[PDB]
Amino acid sequence: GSHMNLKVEFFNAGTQAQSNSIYPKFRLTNTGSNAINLADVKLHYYFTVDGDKAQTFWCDWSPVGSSNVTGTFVKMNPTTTGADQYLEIAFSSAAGTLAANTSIEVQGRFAKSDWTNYNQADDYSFNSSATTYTSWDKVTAYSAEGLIWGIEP
Ligand SMILES: [Ca+2]
Ligand code: NI
Repeated sequence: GSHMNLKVEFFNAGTQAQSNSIYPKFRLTNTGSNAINLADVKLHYYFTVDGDKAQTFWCDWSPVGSSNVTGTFVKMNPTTTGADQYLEIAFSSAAGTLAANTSIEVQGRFAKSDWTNYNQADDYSFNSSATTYTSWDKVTAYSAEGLIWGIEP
């Protein structure tokens, strides 16, 4: 109809296989005519942790205000190919609405508490090739209604 009209594009800002950080960059576009409430929107980035440690997500930039964008880490259960964990990005109510036919970027990083390495190469959501925003079905997005973009592992 016209309520989950959220286009999701993605790329990795850093593509080193052995990397102490992962650098997800999303661009979300409201392709409908009705405004989208960002507070109900979640994003997932799926990966293998390569040595589990407490992790932190920082949103460095988003037009909606980086402090309104936060991340938590959840274990996949059961684990599967390319995915034993996911980052889940959420928006606060202060993030506001995304207008019809407008887009916002969500640029962030995450790392382990001890700054030890990931191997990005085997990560479900990792795009080793893209150097700018691409239509990527290996990250997912959600509204209040559930999945609205992508293929869960
Ligand atoms: Ca990995
Ligand atoms: Ni709809």
